[PDB]
Amino acid sequence: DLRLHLLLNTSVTCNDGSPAGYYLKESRGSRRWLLFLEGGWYCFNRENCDSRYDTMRRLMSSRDWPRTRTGTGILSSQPEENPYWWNANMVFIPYCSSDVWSGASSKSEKNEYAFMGALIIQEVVRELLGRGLSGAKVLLLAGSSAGGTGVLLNVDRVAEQLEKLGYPAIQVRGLADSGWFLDNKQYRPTEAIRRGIRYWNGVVPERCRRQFQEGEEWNCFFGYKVYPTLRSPVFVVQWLFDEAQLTVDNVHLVQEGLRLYIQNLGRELRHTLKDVPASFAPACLSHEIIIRSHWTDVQVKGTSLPRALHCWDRSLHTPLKGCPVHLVDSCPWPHCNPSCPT
Ligand SMILES: c1cnc(Oc2ccc(-c3cc[nH]n3)cc2)nc1
Ligand SMILES: *[C@@H]1O[C@H](CO)[C@@H](O)[C@H](O)[C@H]1NC(C)=O
Repeated sequence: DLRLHLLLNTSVTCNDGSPAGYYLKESRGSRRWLLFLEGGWYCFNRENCDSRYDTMRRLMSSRDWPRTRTGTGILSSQPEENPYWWNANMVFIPYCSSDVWSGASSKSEKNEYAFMGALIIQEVVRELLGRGLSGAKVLLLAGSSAGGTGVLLNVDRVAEQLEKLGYPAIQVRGLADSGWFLDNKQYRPTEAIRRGIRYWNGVVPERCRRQFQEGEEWNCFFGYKVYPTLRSPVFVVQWLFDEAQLTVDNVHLVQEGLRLYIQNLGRELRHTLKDVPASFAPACLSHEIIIRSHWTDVQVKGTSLPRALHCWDRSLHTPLKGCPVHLVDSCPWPHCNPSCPT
């Protein structure tokens, strides 16, 4: 089990002003550290944040958090469940800022809610350095859904923070699961991100900000636009027919028009990954994520995700015999890969 620690700096807060925190399980015999960002949508104005506070309050407050959590999937310490990193130091960072991990605004007279996602990550890292992170050889910043987009937005800032604090030997890397979206034509919403950024005082990586310039920072929330600006190694996991992508596209499951739409979506996603050397993109319709216990079962071209991640580790010690890292399905319809989740 992972044990809860509330941040000692109580000014780094969840939406309602309660302190943020992290769940930790240490592994004294390991110099690998996995920091996982939880997901779960976002809110972008007073009225829809108020509704989220009524029925999704654990994503806005630490008041009701439990003292422990069980690590599952990539956060499991059992080798049978986690062939990749079972002996690592494990950290789960709850998502209580509703800002896709981008915010840097405190609660005040003018702000009913605090949006501090980017500052929560920085403060967790700072407090972990005194609990053993100072001895790490690799820090893998991972996350699912809104946490996957959060990895893309924050991995280079973690790397810069550690260099400025005096820890240049720690290698910072990212693993972005289910957070790579397309600003495509709907079958029958980027405005919500644009409004959110202003409401949150959201921050994006500096090289991406300098490309798109003032008022266009929403572009940096889209993986295919922000990824080429990043310096840290990043592995991308994305279903070709992700259920959240289809939901925002107003697709709910077929005649010819919808068949062509779905096939084109898969081709567009595959195209955006052509120049991403470390990636795992199966041809499945799914909302499943990498902290589920059966994450080992899906394969692309005969290779599982735990294997691909191990091959990525080896590559960061040119392509490796029998150990691939670029795994993108080419078949054009959901479940054309037989290993897709049920
Ligand atoms: C399932 C899927 N997604 C979420 O949260 C997100 C929602 C939208 C974005 C996003 C990024 C660029 N444009 N929209 C990112 C994360 N939560 C559950
Ligand atoms: C707590 O965090 C805030 C925001 O990063 C920072 O401004 C402040 O200096 C911190 N307090 C202490 C005592 O370090």
